[PDB]
Amino acid sequence: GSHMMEILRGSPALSAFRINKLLARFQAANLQVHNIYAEYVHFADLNAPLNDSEQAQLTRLLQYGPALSSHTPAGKLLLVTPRPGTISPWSSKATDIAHNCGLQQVDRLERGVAYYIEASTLTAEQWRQVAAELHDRMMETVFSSLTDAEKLFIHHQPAPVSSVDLLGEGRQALIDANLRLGLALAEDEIDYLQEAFTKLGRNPNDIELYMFAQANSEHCRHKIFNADWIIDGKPQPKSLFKMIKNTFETTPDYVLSAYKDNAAVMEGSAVGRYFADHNTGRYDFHQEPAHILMKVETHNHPTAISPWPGAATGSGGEIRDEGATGRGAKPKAGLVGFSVSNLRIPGFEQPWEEDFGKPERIVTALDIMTEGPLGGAAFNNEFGRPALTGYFRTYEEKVNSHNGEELRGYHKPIMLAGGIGNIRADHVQKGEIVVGAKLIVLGGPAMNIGLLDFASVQRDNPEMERRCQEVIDRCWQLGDANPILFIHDVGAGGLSNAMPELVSDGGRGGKFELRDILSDEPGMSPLEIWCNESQERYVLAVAADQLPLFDELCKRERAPYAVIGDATEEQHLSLHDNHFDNQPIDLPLDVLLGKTPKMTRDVQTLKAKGDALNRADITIADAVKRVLHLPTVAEKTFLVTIGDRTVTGMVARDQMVGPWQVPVADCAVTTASLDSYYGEAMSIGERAPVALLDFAASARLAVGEALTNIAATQIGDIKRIKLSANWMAAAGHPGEDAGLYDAVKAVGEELCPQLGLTIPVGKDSMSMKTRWQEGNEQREMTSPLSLVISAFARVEDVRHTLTPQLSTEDNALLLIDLGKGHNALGATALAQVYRQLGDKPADVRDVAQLKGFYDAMQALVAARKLLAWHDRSDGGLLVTLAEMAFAGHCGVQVDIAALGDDHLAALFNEELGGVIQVRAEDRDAVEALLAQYGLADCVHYLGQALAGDRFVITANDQTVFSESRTTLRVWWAETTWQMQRLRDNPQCADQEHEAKANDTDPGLNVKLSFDINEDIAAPYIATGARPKVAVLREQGVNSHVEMAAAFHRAGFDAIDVHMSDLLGGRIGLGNFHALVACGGFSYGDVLGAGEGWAKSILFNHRVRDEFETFFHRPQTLALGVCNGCQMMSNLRELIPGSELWPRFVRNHSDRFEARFSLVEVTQSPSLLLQGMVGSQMPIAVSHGEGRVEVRDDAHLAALESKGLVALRYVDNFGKVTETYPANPNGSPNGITAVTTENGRVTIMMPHPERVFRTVANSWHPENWGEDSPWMRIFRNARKQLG
Ligand SMILES: Nc1ncnc2c1ncn2[C@@H]1O[C@H](COP(=O)(O)OP(=O)(O)O)[C@@H](O)[C@H]1O
Ligand SMILES: [Cl-]
Ligand SMILES: [Cl-]
Ligand SMILES: [Mg+2]
Ligand SMILES: [Mg+2]
Ligand SMILES: [Mg+2]
Repeated sequence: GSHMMEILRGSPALSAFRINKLLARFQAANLQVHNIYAEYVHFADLNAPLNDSEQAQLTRLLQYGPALSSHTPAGKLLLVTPRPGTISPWSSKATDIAHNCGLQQVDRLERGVAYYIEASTLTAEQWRQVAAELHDRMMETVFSSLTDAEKLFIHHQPAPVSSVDLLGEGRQALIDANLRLGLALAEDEIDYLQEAFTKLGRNPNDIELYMFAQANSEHCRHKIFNADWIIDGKPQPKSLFKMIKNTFETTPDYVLSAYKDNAAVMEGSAVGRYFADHNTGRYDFHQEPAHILMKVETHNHPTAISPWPGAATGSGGEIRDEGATGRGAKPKAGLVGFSVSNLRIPGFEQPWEEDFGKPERIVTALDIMTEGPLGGAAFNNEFGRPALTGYFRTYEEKVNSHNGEELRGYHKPIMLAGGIGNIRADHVQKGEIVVGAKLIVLGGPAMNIGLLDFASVQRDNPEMERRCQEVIDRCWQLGDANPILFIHDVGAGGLSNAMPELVSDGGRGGKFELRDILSDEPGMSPLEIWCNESQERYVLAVAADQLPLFDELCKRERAPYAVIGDATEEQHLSLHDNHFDNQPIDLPLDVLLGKTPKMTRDVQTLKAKGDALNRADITIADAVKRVLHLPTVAEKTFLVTIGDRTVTGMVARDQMVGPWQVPVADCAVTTASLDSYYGEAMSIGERAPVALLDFAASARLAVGEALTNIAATQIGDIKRIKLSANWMAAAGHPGEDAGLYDAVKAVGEELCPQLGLTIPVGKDSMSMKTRWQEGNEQREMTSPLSLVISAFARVEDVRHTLTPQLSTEDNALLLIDLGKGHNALGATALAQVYRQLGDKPADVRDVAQLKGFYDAMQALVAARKLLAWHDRSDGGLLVTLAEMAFAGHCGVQVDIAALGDDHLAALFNEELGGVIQVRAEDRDAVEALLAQYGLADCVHYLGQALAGDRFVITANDQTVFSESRTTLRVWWAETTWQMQRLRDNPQCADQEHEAKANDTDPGLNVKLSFDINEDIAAPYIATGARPKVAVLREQGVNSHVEMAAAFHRAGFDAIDVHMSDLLGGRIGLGNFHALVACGGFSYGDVLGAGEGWAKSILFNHRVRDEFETFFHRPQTLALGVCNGCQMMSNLRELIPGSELWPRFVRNHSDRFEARFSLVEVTQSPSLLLQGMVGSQMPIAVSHGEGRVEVRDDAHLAALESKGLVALRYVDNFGKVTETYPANPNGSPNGITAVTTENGRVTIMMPHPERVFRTVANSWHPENWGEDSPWMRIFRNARKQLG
């Protein structure tokens, strides 16, 4: 009706490398395309007119991104847009910016990509193939006109509820609905529904059946995990779930919550929890217990269909699980896992890989590993949690396993996302839901999502979830006045699961109004509103008298919320519809949550034969090369540098280790607070291919490896370590059900209670198989049983963590071989890379000795007797030693004669254990310590790390294997090289790869022009006079807490200043002498990073004036970091002395870069870098749009001549660099900070505030104390103010 759509043209959309890729793709499909050009195009659906000033504002909002060369359009237009009926996340954010800039006339903004294709005459046939290359069929459509985008904004009238005519047709009505709605109901569930509605005397509504079906799936009831079993004809006494709970019955130690919430909780440490007070707005430390929550989800089916959103919402859903623990809690750090079939990277096929086909309807393993990590990282980056540990396994082979010869793999992948958080002691327990409590949906509007498998295409808006987390944080930060009585995440089933679960958990019923739920799709039916799986939502209960407070909190964060119902004493569920004046749902809860009896699974053991490894084509040298090329083993950088590892300022140990930043850390460690050396650790263990031979061994190894990956961290009591067990299986596949029972028993009833390990959380995914028609033949690809164990623990001292970085001081390398010389080769990387399974796999060989291992390591860690540790896992001792030599950038000389005559088995078995490095003078003491724990016969002196490039393995006087360590390290890098090369700018991928081949690279290294231990602010702090700093944040910012903390340590009173506070008058910048614009992803970077934030200031004349006035005062200081640097660069019209500043645009890599980068401080006016000029030291970088862009060389030369460049990326050799990733973003002349003429304003891309604490620097010199060099910036600001 009365809307009108405006078209606004945008910038050129693809860089020269992406255009070439497209042209090459067209060439290789024999489509004669001579040229292709693309522009972004924007569509504004308007509800009232724009005046000229508004219109110019909207046009300006929509000019963003890198200044790529524009061209006059020519050839055939193909416009790609989101498909009609969908709203992109880009839309949600861009429209929020328009609204925050005072353009309420904009109902919605949407974007497309206009492609202009010049081709020979192409059949309509071939035009469709061109169009297919240019869009994602699961999310987008192609139009032939710009005006066709009107279809994206059509207003549809609400669809009414539909009843299913049980009373008029009998059981057939329920049968028909089952089919037509895809309810997947069993016979006995159809019976139950028939009887329930017969008793009620009325026809069920569609919404009620849908809801019921969502509540009664195998999964939502966990029928398998609660089933009775009979195994080989004997009834078993416990369900799988009871056997897991056995670990809690045996070891309840330190557990605060298990099996009754959205996450498990264990005891943490008493530390200073740092946040801004509700009454003052000032950041302060609050000394109190910070207890530790933990959870791990999977998202396997959606990732097979659309991997980017599948992975993104796997992380997003898990983050809501965390925030909705107890009465509200705070995510801290994440972990990520993938298992896929063989990559078969074009031009880099490996000799074990065979193409077995796949279903047409799923994506490939390569597409999952291309798009899926980017999705997981998009959510973690934009929400703001660091991703600090993970796994990635490839497996796809035709093997003689439990059910004979068949294809085993991961066409349906594992996509795993988990994390830890912190929680207050008084919020661990869910509160009572008082009768009459208000029932609220916190979060995003509902769309028709989760209802070609379009129903499995998810959608992520992380910035929305950050806004909600800020509200959750405000609530828990009120302590006793936290108004959240009860909270739950919204996930599977949408509100139709979440609301009834919330009321039911509190022993209440609810009454709801459909029309009070926020919706962005007015066409939706009641079923679609109630049951859709739209993201970034939470449900909670609050007392009516707390609404004004909750409203204030949400409005300050710009977090949408709706009060949608009231908790009732009666245990009934009612949903009313004010629009249709009727009652879509009217049910007793016991009807809905009544569910018929348990399952019995009556099953049989199948055990694989086992075939000795045929070693005809195997040599040691060839094996080394192959194994280094297995993705499971190979360097993981493509999965690591795409995800932030520094947000919060609490990351102590990330994946990257040492001066050469080699991703081999065995576990993650965070600090518990910004004022403590207590912390938390996370590790993973998994060994699925072993399950093709021995189900229970595979489970024991997952537990064992979690422990060996965590063991060189200072924990103490093994009972401190708590596990998530995520069970992936093809239930019903022959042999798999008995295997599953045996595996759960092996860990739940046996190994975990014996070791003293609790499993207080877990999940299950029980249809891990794919079937399709290939020739005329039915084909199937079935996963091994795949247990993933994640281990979580309180850490006693983060400073004492060891890594695989070898020292070349005089040393001894000692193998701890928990295999006890079994040296198994079955189901190893070695076997896999020669297309075999082998005979007998590794296993836990001696439970006492595994515990003894852990205890001995804990003793050695606490006594500081270890130089390094690296455990043995995929690729064996060979890979353990190789990875240590890579991390230490050195050689090894080791002898293996004591490990058996079979050198292949000694080097490549994947038995538990690993290598410790000790000082030579400590070898005897360490061996005696290990002997005290019962390990003497498992312990073997191997030799030593030596300076240089030789990787040497001997056995008596024979050389078993010898090769350049650089050669091995480059082979090991080739997979990440190839993935980066196909996914990112290939020039950057090549530069990064090639740098690894230069052994003379000295690694990160420091030069200091000042005393980093000299607190120049101390005389000021000692007065007790603390100037304020405005810690400025906009919606989506994430790095404000640690920014506050850095200024706090330098003597400031850090004030939380939201952009909403400046709009509402609750703060005025006239009361401040210092302001800092913080990092993150304001508005998700939509409309260009920092742009929405800056233009919200520029387009509100009052706030614009406020900023201009602050910056023109003679003594004020300002700092902009990351998103803040971008924001300040985007309103330089307000900042004196800033006329030569550049813009900050998409990195040359075309990828987010989370790096620990070397920079030098350069001479400039900057008052914040006084005393530091000439210093060189690393700094945290975490950005996608950090590349300095200038208008032309005139501009660059002027900026440089003016002397305003304050930081530059250098290589490890100390030279100013544009080579990647030493310069991570492509900025000319390495530029990454600039200042104004007077030196009072400085802006920079890297994050000094994330690394002001030495313990939070991924690598640093051993002689540093608590302060890193970057503390000096904050101290300089304090001293300058005087
Ligand atoms: N999917 C992933 N996402 C992020 N980090 C990962 C991922 N997979 C592996 N990593 C990290 O890369 C490094 C090497 O991984 P891997 O060799 O699987 O570990 P390990 O063999 O010690 O179990 C580790 O620091 C690990 O946390
Ligand atoms: Cl499925
Ligand atoms: Cl070092
Ligand atoms: Mg490994
Ligand atoms: Mg390891
Ligand atoms: Mg592992």
